[PDB]
Amino acid sequence: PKKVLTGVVVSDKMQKTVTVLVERQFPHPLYGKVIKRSKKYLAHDPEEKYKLGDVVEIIESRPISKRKRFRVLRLVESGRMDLVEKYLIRRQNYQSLSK
Amino acid sequence: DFEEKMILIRRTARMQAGGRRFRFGALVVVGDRQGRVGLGFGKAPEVPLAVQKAGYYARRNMVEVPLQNGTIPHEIEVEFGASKIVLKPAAPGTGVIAGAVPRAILELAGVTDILTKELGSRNPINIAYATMEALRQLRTKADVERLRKGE
Amino acid sequence: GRYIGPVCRLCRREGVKLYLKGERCYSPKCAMERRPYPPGQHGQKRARRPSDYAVRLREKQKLRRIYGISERQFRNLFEEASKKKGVTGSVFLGLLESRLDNVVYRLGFAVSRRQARQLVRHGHITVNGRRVDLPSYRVRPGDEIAVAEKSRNLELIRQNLEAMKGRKVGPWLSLDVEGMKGKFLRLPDREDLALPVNEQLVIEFYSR
Amino acid sequence: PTINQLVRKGREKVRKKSKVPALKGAPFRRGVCTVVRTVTPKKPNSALRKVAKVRLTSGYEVTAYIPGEGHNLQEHSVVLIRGGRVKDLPGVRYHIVRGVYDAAGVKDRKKSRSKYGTKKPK
Amino acid sequence: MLTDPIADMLTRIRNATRVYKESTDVPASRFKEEILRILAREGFIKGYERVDVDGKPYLRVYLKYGPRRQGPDPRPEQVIHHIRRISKPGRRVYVGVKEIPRVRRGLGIAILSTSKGVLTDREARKLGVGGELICEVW
RNA sequence: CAGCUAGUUGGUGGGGUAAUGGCCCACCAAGGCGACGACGGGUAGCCGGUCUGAGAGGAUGGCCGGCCACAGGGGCACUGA
RNA sequence: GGAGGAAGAAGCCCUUCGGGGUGUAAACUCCUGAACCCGGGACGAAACCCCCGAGGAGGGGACUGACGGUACCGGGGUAAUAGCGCCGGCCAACUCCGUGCCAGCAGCCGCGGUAAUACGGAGGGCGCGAGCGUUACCCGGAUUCACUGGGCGUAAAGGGCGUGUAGGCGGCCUGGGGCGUCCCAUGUGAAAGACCACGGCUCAACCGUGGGGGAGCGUGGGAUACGCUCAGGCUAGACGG
RNA sequence: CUGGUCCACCCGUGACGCUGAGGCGCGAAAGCGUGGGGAGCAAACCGGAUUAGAUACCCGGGUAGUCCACGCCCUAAACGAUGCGCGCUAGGUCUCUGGGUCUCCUGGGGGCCGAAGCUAACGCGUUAAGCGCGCCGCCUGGGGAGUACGGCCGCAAGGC
RNA sequence: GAGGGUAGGGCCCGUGACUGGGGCGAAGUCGUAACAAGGUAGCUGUACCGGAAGGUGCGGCUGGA
RNA sequence: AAUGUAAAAA
Ligand SMILES: [Mg+2]
Ligand SMILES: [Mg+2]
Ligand SMILES: [Mg+2]
Ligand SMILES: [Mg+2]
Ligand SMILES: [Mg+2]
Ligand SMILES: [Mg+2]
Ligand SMILES: [Mg+2]
Ligand SMILES: [Mg+2]
Ligand SMILES: [Mg+2]
Ligand SMILES: [Mg+2]
Ligand SMILES: [Mg+2]
Ligand SMILES: [Mg+2]
Ligand SMILES: [Mg+2]
Ligand SMILES: [Mg+2]
Ligand SMILES: [Mg+2]
Ligand SMILES: [Mg+2]
Ligand SMILES: [Mg+2]
Ligand SMILES: [Mg+2]
Ligand SMILES: [Mg+2]
Ligand SMILES: [Mg+2]
Ligand SMILES: [Mg+2]
Ligand SMILES: [Mg+2]
Ligand SMILES: [Mg+2]
Ligand SMILES: [Mg+2]
Ligand SMILES: [Mg+2]
Ligand SMILES: [Mg+2]
Ligand SMILES: [Mg+2]
Ligand SMILES: [Mg+2]
Ligand SMILES: [Mg+2]
Ligand SMILES: [Mg+2]
Ligand SMILES: [Mg+2]
Ligand SMILES: [Mg+2]
Ligand SMILES: [Mg+2]
Ligand SMILES: [Mg+2]
Ligand SMILES: [Mg+2]
Ligand SMILES: [Mg+2]
Ligand SMILES: [Mg+2]
Ligand SMILES: [Mg+2]
Ligand SMILES: [Mg+2]
Ligand SMILES: [Mg+2]
Ligand SMILES: [Mg+2]
Ligand SMILES: [Mg+2]
Ligand SMILES: [Mg+2]
Ligand SMILES: [Mg+2]
Ligand SMILES: [Mg+2]
Ligand SMILES: [Mg+2]
Ligand SMILES: [Mg+2]
Ligand SMILES: [Mg+2]
Ligand SMILES: [Mg+2]
Ligand SMILES: [Mg+2]
Ligand SMILES: [Mg+2]
Ligand SMILES: [Mg+2]
Ligand SMILES: [Mg+2]
Ligand SMILES: [Mg+2]
Ligand SMILES: [Mg+2]
Ligand SMILES: [Mg+2]
Ligand SMILES: [Mg+2]
Ligand SMILES: [Mg+2]
Ligand SMILES: [Mg+2]
Ligand SMILES: [Mg+2]
Ligand SMILES: [Mg+2]
Ligand SMILES: [Mg+2]
Ligand SMILES: [Mg+2]
Ligand SMILES: [Mg+2]
Ligand SMILES: [Mg+2]
Ligand SMILES: [Mg+2]
Ligand SMILES: [Mg+2]
Ligand SMILES: [Mg+2]
Ligand SMILES: [Mg+2]
Ligand SMILES: [Mg+2]
Ligand SMILES: [Mg+2]
Ligand SMILES: [Mg+2]
Ligand SMILES: [Mg+2]
Ligand SMILES: [Mg+2]
Ligand SMILES: [Mg+2]
Ligand SMILES: [Mg+2]
Ligand SMILES: [Mg+2]
Ligand SMILES: [Mg+2]
Ligand SMILES: [Mg+2]
Ligand SMILES: [Mg+2]
Ligand SMILES: [Mg+2]
Ligand SMILES: [Mg+2]
Ligand SMILES: [Mg+2]
Ligand SMILES: [Mg+2]
Ligand SMILES: [Mg+2]
Ligand SMILES: [Mg+2]
Ligand SMILES: [Mg+2]
Ligand SMILES: [Mg+2]
Ligand SMILES: [Mg+2]
Ligand SMILES: [Mg+2]
Ligand SMILES: [Mg+2]
Ligand SMILES: [Mg+2]
Ligand SMILES: [Mg+2]
Ligand SMILES: [Mg+2]
Ligand SMILES: [Mg+2]
Ligand SMILES: [Mg+2]
Ligand SMILES: [Mg+2]
Ligand SMILES: [Mg+2]
Ligand SMILES: [Mg+2]
Ligand SMILES: [Mg+2]
Ligand SMILES: [Mg+2]
Ligand SMILES: [Mg+2]
Ligand SMILES: [Mg+2]
Ligand SMILES: [Mg+2]
Ligand SMILES: [Mg+2]
Ligand SMILES: [Mg+2]
Ligand SMILES: [Mg+2]
Ligand SMILES: [Mg+2]
Ligand SMILES: [Mg+2]
Ligand SMILES: [Mg+2]
Ligand SMILES: [Mg+2]
Ligand SMILES: [Mg+2]
Ligand SMILES: [Mg+2]
Ligand SMILES: [Mg+2]
Ligand SMILES: [Mg+2]
Ligand SMILES: [Mg+2]
Ligand SMILES: [Mg+2]
Ligand SMILES: [Mg+2]
Ligand SMILES: [Mg+2]
Ligand SMILES: [Mg+2]
Ligand SMILES: [Mg+2]
Ligand SMILES: [Mg+2]
Ligand SMILES: [Mg+2]
Ligand SMILES: [Mg+2]
Ligand SMILES: [Mg+2]
Ligand SMILES: [Mg+2]
Ligand SMILES: [Mg+2]
Ligand SMILES: [Mg+2]
Ligand SMILES: [Mg+2]
Ligand SMILES: [Mg+2]
Ligand SMILES: [Mg+2]
Ligand SMILES: [Mg+2]
Ligand SMILES: [Mg+2]
Ligand SMILES: [Mg+2]
Ligand SMILES: [Mg+2]
Ligand SMILES: [Mg+2]
Ligand SMILES: [Mg+2]
Ligand SMILES: [Mg+2]
Ligand SMILES: [Mg+2]
Ligand SMILES: [Mg+2]
Ligand SMILES: [Mg+2]
Ligand SMILES: [Mg+2]
Ligand SMILES: [Mg+2]
Ligand SMILES: [Mg+2]
Ligand SMILES: [Mg+2]
Ligand SMILES: [Mg+2]
Ligand SMILES: [Mg+2]
Ligand SMILES: [Mg+2]
Ligand SMILES: [Mg+2]
Ligand SMILES: [Mg+2]
Ligand SMILES: [Mg+2]
Ligand SMILES: [Mg+2]
Ligand SMILES: [Mg+2]
Ligand SMILES: [Mg+2]
Ligand SMILES: [Mg+2]
Ligand SMILES: [Mg+2]
Ligand SMILES: [Mg+2]
Ligand SMILES: [Mg+2]
Ligand SMILES: [Mg+2]
Ligand SMILES: [Mg+2]
Ligand SMILES: [Mg+2]
Ligand SMILES: [Mg+2]
Ligand SMILES: [Mg+2]
Ligand SMILES: [Mg+2]
Ligand SMILES: [Mg+2]
Ligand SMILES: [Mg+2]
Ligand SMILES: [Mg+2]
Ligand SMILES: [Mg+2]
Ligand SMILES: [Mg+2]
Ligand SMILES: [Mg+2]
Ligand SMILES: [Mg+2]
Ligand SMILES: [Mg+2]
Ligand SMILES: [Mg+2]
Ligand SMILES: [Mg+2]
Ligand SMILES: [Mg+2]
Ligand SMILES: [Mg+2]
Ligand SMILES: [Mg+2]
Ligand SMILES: [Mg+2]
Ligand SMILES: [Mg+2]
Ligand SMILES: [Mg+2]
Ligand SMILES: [Mg+2]
Ligand SMILES: [Mg+2]
Ligand SMILES: [Mg+2]
Ligand SMILES: [Mg+2]
Ligand SMILES: [Mg+2]
Ligand SMILES: [Mg+2]
Ligand SMILES: [Mg+2]
Ligand SMILES: [Mg+2]
Ligand SMILES: [Mg+2]
Ligand SMILES: [Mg+2]
Ligand SMILES: [Mg+2]
Ligand SMILES: [Mg+2]
Ligand SMILES: [Mg+2]
Ligand SMILES: [Mg+2]
Ligand SMILES: [Mg+2]
Ligand SMILES: [Mg+2]
Ligand SMILES: [Mg+2]
Ligand SMILES: [Mg+2]
Ligand SMILES: [Mg+2]
Ligand SMILES: [Mg+2]
Ligand SMILES: [Mg+2]
Ligand SMILES: [Mg+2]
Ligand SMILES: [Mg+2]
Ligand SMILES: [Mg+2]
Ligand SMILES: [Mg+2]
Ligand SMILES: [Mg+2]
Ligand SMILES: [Mg+2]
Ligand SMILES: [Zn+2]
Repeated sequence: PKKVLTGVVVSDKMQKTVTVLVERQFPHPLYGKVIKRSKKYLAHDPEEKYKLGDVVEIIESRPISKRKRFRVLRLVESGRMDLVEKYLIRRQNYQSLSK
Repeated sequence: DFEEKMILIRRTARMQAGGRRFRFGALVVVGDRQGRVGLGFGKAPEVPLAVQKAGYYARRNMVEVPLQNGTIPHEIEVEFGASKIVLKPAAPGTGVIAGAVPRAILELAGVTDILTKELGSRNPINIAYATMEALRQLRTKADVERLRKGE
Repeated sequence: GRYIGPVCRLCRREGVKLYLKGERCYSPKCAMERRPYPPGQHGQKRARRPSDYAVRLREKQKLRRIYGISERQFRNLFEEASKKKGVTGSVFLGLLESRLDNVVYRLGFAVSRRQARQLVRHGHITVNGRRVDLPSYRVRPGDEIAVAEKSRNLELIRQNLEAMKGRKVGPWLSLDVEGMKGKFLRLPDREDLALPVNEQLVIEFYSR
Repeated sequence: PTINQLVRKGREKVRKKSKVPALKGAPFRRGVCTVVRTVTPKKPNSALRKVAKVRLTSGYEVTAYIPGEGHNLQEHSVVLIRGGRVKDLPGVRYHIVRGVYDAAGVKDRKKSRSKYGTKKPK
Repeated sequence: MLTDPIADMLTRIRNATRVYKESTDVPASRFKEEILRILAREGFIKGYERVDVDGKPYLRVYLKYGPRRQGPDPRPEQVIHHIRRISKPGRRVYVGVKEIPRVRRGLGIAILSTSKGVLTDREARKLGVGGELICEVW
């Protein structure tokens, strides 16, 4: 099927588009532990109805652009900065890495 | 009266003005090839006397061993401080597969099928001591339910 | 080729009677009979404590010279039994004993396993009718081994079969000197065989 | 370490390294003798060894041992290189091969001729 | 803060047995129960029972032991020789029924959580279920 | 190797195609990516499998079969399902 | 080549000069008959094609073999290549001469400086055999990168010490969800290969047929204890008066 | 002026906890910058003596420094050569500090001897190196070497 | 638009008078720092200094009494 | 109160 995923809009600074971050846990291939990883997909929001923090389903879909190959499926919940912070602090601490 | 077999006869030594004199290590195992087994480590200024002495100690310290058709009941790992040894059960036709030391043990033990390895140290002496204990900790189904009963 | 070079020198190296000769090995000199001690300039000298290897080694070398067979082939068979489900040790012997050239000896058609080989090889034997000159041919249970036509009337075959009167043989076998044939009734139980060797020791040798 | 430490950093692979730049890790390499010489052994022994510095196909230039008693190598002998060091001699990671190209076999050796490139005596 | 209440309990039992106490208590908890319940049912402990320390739910765990020994160190053989947590908090272990461990060639037990409940290694196969391998005991 | 990025990320319309698509173009907006390792360098065709190993693992891709890539080096399009 | 074949040829080596060894080995005796020779001589090939039936279904007829006069069968038939590594220890195999830190050996430890089972030759022995050794690289041993399965007072190893971001980990009770997780069902996981069984070529390698399981992912259904997650309560943690 | 910690009461919050890559702050002594201060002591430096020699130990003298402010340096046998947090596992004795009518008990700290157990041994042992879980840091033969190249920091010495 | 040309940077490799230290080497010169109060306890950060090991100052550690 | 190389242990 057109596998659907679920993640929070972390960026809306784009026309008719949104960036969606989704995590996925799983047992490590050698040490078992349930590590978790994430990915950013660019979602097609034709109305620009989905703002930051919205958790959302998004579907595998016809190519829209170079990176846009997923459409926004539906809302899941609104107020969710707590997550947006995580990913944003992550960007922060990058400043304190370079030399 | 049982069977007799020595694992090693090393010549230790000691300093003392004007030269060095030596005693003589001698490790020997003894068993009926039928469950009864005992290890012994004798020392003396004479090779023969040494093995002879190991003979006396051997039959002293002994141990019955629960044999299931030539194999051991359950698998066990036993670390004698330094070295460590594994012991595993095996179907008939497997044979005694182990280092020269635990062989002497298990062979004169009446064992005939067993998977095993020497991890850790390997000092013959300590591996010896180690195995004895290991067998000395084997337990038949009975021993189990007998303890796990306590009626 | 087989071991070609001297045979009765091994009767002497192993220290056990090796019955790879004819009348002679039963005579009052298997060679071993006159000299019960190893070959070479030393032989009768203070024998040393054998290494566990030496001991395990001798045992396998013993068992092989017996069936007189290529080390390569020998090992492969060992492995072949190690695979199949069954008491690996004995089964090995079973495959060994299952060789055609072996059957022929056990069955009295020949006085010597070596000689027997030359009989199979020169095509004097037949399994189930179709001739077989292959010593290595694994005789399955229920095969009729016998002497072929142009073969039946041969001196050696005669004398051997002649002397093969009565003298019962192998519970897994059944002879008929009348018609010069026999049957691989079944695979021999360990007990049926009575080798001077010990399968376990050989099993061990092949762990190294 | 903890499991987690493994899930991060992880286990470093052994990664071993060579003992013989015969290059291409080939089984043997041809070359020409640059210099035939004889050199004193190391710490515990002594006895001037028979050795030669060979220029490789691989543009290199290595020193190599000439095994056996007596030889025929000279300042232009092409020869086959075999690789195998020598405890006795400082930096010598290759044996020459007796019985190939301009390197004769050991004259009159009867035992183990295979390792000294010597034909079967009639 | 106490990391793993389970490993703790198991440990409490191990630390107590070695000195041959009659019964060590343990902070109460529903899931903790089952471990005991099974651990007892199989014959590893005379039993257990809820108690109360200064207003705190706990669990008495009456330890079993072997008969006295003759000779140097009349140390009574243990009834629990071995106990160890498998799945930890820092590494959860999960097994399919088609792959559940056999402790000490069957002499031993391997308690484990499952959709049907906490069950022995054998009871696991019984109802044909896999789950979080908790610990093994022999 | 710790920052990288101008067709760069997204949009609107347009070309092109069997067809989706910054694949290419005009205008617009300022974006996209990075310690979960971007960007940089070194190496390498990939798998079914092969080898060893108690296994977990390690190593490896010859011949056979599957896919990809190339046809002295590089670029181009023509004919045509 | 097979069986017989001396209280045991000669030669050679060793010796306490009696003797011991190579050794049933040889010679010799009989038997068998790879090679070679003569005669026969394949399977792989039935279809397309043509006749009847319509040109179909169905029946019926005939042509073609590179390998090849080869495989194989039959008859005749001569005793008909043995080599290599090693024998101080690991490691199975011991003596003699030569030699003299030289000639040399060497994988590790080490061996040779007049008496070497370690060099080299000999006699003998162990190992394998149309092979046996060497070099090169891979996995093993190596639980010596340790998931299985290691450590860190002094052996190699606790950061100089704190605050703290990210991440990791998270006490007791109940409830909804069911992500992880477990189960079942089905799809997929080609062939070849691996393992099992049985059959084909005199065996075998090789080959055919059949059987089984397989991690993994897709769809559906189900279990909810542990993990998670929303929600509700507590005070044993932590904080506070 | 101010930091930490301990005890009593069981009054408040209601899992708000633990650890911590990078980051940030502290960090003996020596040393660096500007200005100050300078008694005693004292690298370097001079003389004496000892010695074969004596750039040293011993003696007489003696500058920076040692002292302050402000700033920088950031290393160490920065040592218990033992990361932090929590739970569990006999006691004996000495001592610092708190609560309780008290030859006793109950808590927090610092020492010694020891249950069990751990350890290669020495040894550790409710101040664990014992039994367990979480998290970080570190190791993976001796030499070359904490060297070289690169990068970062520094006035420099030099550090990572 | 292949590719050529021009100019300017980056990485990597080879080579270089000379120069720094390092490893190894049956024997050399110098002295004797360490290992026993090693005949001034040693070791250490650092600073000065000296043919060489070293010495000395400040602090620190016992792996010293 | 300095220093004594370099071939000895089945
Ligand atoms: Mg917008
Ligand atoms: Mg899964
Ligand atoms: Mg940079
Ligand atoms: Mg008896
Ligand atoms: Mg008896
Ligand atoms: Mg005896
Ligand atoms: Mg004793
Ligand atoms: Mg006595
Ligand atoms: Mg009994
Ligand atoms: Mg018993
Ligand atoms: Mg240990
Ligand atoms: Mg060793
Ligand atoms: Mg050792
Ligand atoms: Mg017992
Ligand atoms: Mg018993
Ligand atoms: Mg097997
Ligand atoms: Mg197998
Ligand atoms: Mg079996
Ligand atoms: Mg078997
Ligand atoms: Mg019969
Ligand atoms: Mg094996
Ligand atoms: Mg020399
Ligand atoms: Mg010459
Ligand atoms: Mg010449
Ligand atoms: Mg010649
Ligand atoms: Mg040699
Ligand atoms: Mg009691
Ligand atoms: Mg019951
Ligand atoms: Mg632009
Ligand atoms: Mg468009
Ligand atoms: Mg096209
Ligand atoms: Mg583009
Ligand atoms: Mg467009
Ligand atoms: Mg444009
Ligand atoms: Mg890259
Ligand atoms: Mg590869
Ligand atoms: Mg696969
Ligand atoms: Mg693979
Ligand atoms: Mg694979
Ligand atoms: Mg395998
Ligand atoms: Mg694998
Ligand atoms: Mg591996
Ligand atoms: Mg290919
Ligand atoms: Mg290849
Ligand atoms: Mg090819
Ligand atoms: Mg081809
Ligand atoms: Mg090819
Ligand atoms: Mg292919
Ligand atoms: Mg594809
Ligand atoms: Mg091309
Ligand atoms: Mg081209
Ligand atoms: Mg070409
Ligand atoms: Mg071209
Ligand atoms: Mg003969
Ligand atoms: Mg003789
Ligand atoms: Mg004679
Ligand atoms: Mg005759
Ligand atoms: Mg004839
Ligand atoms: Mg021919
Ligand atoms: Mg025909
Ligand atoms: Mg036909
Ligand atoms: Mg045909
Ligand atoms: Mg035909
Ligand atoms: Mg035609
Ligand atoms: Mg008709
Ligand atoms: Mg018609
Ligand atoms: Mg027809
Ligand atoms: Mg037809
Ligand atoms: Mg037809
Ligand atoms: Mg023809
Ligand atoms: Mg023919
Ligand atoms: Mg012809
Ligand atoms: Mg013809
Ligand atoms: Mg013909
Ligand atoms: Mg022919
Ligand atoms: Mg015929
Ligand atoms: Mg013929
Ligand atoms: Mg014929
Ligand atoms: Mg002949
Ligand atoms: Mg003959
Ligand atoms: Mg060899
Ligand atoms: Mg060997
Ligand atoms: Mg030997
Ligand atoms: Mg000479
Ligand atoms: Mg001489
Ligand atoms: Mg000599
Ligand atoms: Mg000598
Ligand atoms: Mg040798
Ligand atoms: Mg020799
Ligand atoms: Mg010889
Ligand atoms: Mg062959
Ligand atoms: Mg390896
Ligand atoms: Mg390795
Ligand atoms: Mg490994
Ligand atoms: Mg270790
Ligand atoms: Mg630790
Ligand atoms: Mg190191
Ligand atoms: Mg810290
Ligand atoms: Mg810190
Ligand atoms: Mg440190
Ligand atoms: Mg630091
Ligand atoms: Mg903290
Ligand atoms: Mg946190
Ligand atoms: Mg929880
Ligand atoms: Mg969490
Ligand atoms: Mg929770
Ligand atoms: Mg819940
Ligand atoms: Mg759900
Ligand atoms: Mg299923
Ligand atoms: Mg697969
Ligand atoms: Mg499937
Ligand atoms: Mg299938
Ligand atoms: Mg397949
Ligand atoms: Mg495999
Ligand atoms: Mg079938
Ligand atoms: Mg068949
Ligand atoms: Mg035939
Ligand atoms: Mg198949
Ligand atoms: Mg199949
Ligand atoms: Mg599989
Ligand atoms: Mg399946
Ligand atoms: Mg999945
Ligand atoms: Mg629930
Ligand atoms: Mg709420
Ligand atoms: Mg709550
Ligand atoms: Mg409280
Ligand atoms: Mg205050
Ligand atoms: Mg109040
Ligand atoms: Mg409340
Ligand atoms: Mg929570
Ligand atoms: Mg400071
Ligand atoms: Mg200062
Ligand atoms: Mg200055
Ligand atoms: Mg200053
Ligand atoms: Mg200035
Ligand atoms: Mg000024
Ligand atoms: Mg000043
Ligand atoms: Mg002054
Ligand atoms: Mg003064
Ligand atoms: Mg001075
Ligand atoms: Mg002076
Ligand atoms: Mg003078
Ligand atoms: Mg003077
Ligand atoms: Mg002074
Ligand atoms: Mg002041
Ligand atoms: Mg002032
Ligand atoms: Mg001031
Ligand atoms: Mg820490
Ligand atoms: Mg804290
Ligand atoms: Mg008080
Ligand atoms: Mg009171
Ligand atoms: Mg009171
Ligand atoms: Mg009170
Ligand atoms: Mg009082
Ligand atoms: Mg008192
Ligand atoms: Mg009290
Ligand atoms: Mg008090
Ligand atoms: Mg205290
Ligand atoms: Mg106290
Ligand atoms: Mg103590
Ligand atoms: Mg004790
Ligand atoms: Mg405490
Ligand atoms: Mg406590
Ligand atoms: Mg205490
Ligand atoms: Mg503690
Ligand atoms: Mg410890
Ligand atoms: Mg320790
Ligand atoms: Mg290293
Ligand atoms: Mg190295
Ligand atoms: Mg190194
Ligand atoms: Mg270093
Ligand atoms: Mg190093
Ligand atoms: Mg430094
Ligand atoms: Mg530096
Ligand atoms: Mg560099
Ligand atoms: Mg460089
Ligand atoms: Mg640098
Ligand atoms: Mg600068
Ligand atoms: Mg300055
Ligand atoms: Mg540091
Ligand atoms: Mg251009
Ligand atoms: Mg250009
Ligand atoms: Mg150009
Ligand atoms: Mg210009
Ligand atoms: Mg340029
Ligand atoms: Mg340059
Ligand atoms: Mg230089
Ligand atoms: Mg230096
Ligand atoms: Mg120098
Ligand atoms: Mg230089
Ligand atoms: Mg130096
Ligand atoms: Mg020198
Ligand atoms: Mg001189
Ligand atoms: Mg010197
Ligand atoms: Mg000197
Ligand atoms: Mg001194
Ligand atoms: Mg002095
Ligand atoms: Mg001292
Ligand atoms: Mg100093
Ligand atoms: Mg001078
Ligand atoms: Mg001081
Ligand atoms: Mg301090
Ligand atoms: Mg000290
Ligand atoms: Mg004193
Ligand atoms: Mg001197
Ligand atoms: Mg000297
Ligand atoms: Mg000396
Ligand atoms: Zn004989």
